[PDB]
Amino acid sequence: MIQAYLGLGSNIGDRESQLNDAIKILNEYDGISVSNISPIYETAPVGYTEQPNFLNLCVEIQTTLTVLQLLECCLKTEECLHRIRKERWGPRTLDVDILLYGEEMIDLPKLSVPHPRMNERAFVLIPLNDIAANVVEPRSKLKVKDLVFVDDSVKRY
Ligand SMILES: Nc1ncnc2c1ncn2[C@@H]1O[C@H](COP(=O)(O)CP(=O)(O)OP(=O)(O)O)[C@@H](O)[C@H]1O
Ligand SMILES: Nc1nc2[nH]c(SCc3ccc(Cl)cc3)nc2c(=O)[nH]1
Ligand SMILES: [Mg+2]
Ligand SMILES: [Mg+2]
Ligand code: NA
Ligand code: NA
Repeated sequence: MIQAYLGLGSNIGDRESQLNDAIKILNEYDGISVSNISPIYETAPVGYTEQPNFLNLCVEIQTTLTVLQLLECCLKTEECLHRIRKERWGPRTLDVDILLYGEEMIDLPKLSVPHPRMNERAFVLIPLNDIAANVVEPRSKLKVKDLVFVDDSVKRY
């Protein structure tokens, strides 16, 4: 059994309802059990143009799946929520990102864990800190509570 942490986002449709549906679907795969869920945060989009605000949260899971089996379940959940994938990035019904998989470091063409951007993202670290404050991020070797920083663009929803 491995303790893993997922980052969820939605910035189109009924964001909260899609996030709650996504959690229920994730928990329903064999080999995945949701053990904790952060508060929901409304977050300013980063890394792109002006876009609709996201709802983001993190989820703790207990899993017996390999990290690539877990990735398949995450992507399938996005498909269940009818995520659109066009030539350019745009708003999405659901994004399910693997943030941490135990203390493993995985670098494969289709998978990087810990997520390559998480340590510089308030929309990840703030909700992650609500449920994983003492979890070690194995690249930096810091606890999440030592990575998290204050960011006014992330607000409790
Ligand atoms: N830690 C991870 N979690 C989920 N997908 C990951 C991943 N690392 C790599 N990927 C790969 O990334 C591919 C594209 O996923 P997208 O969800 O479109 C990226 P995004 O989440 O919008 O950007 P972000 O990674 O900056 O958050 C997936 O098909 C998957 O194979
Ligand atoms: N707040 C926040 N910013 C994020 N940026 C990304 S990747 C680039 C990106 C892609 C499409 C759009 Cl429409 C906006 C930004 N993901 C998140 C997320 O989940 N939350
Ligand atoms: Mg993402
Ligand atoms: Mg993603
Ligand atoms: Na399950
Ligand atoms: Na790589």
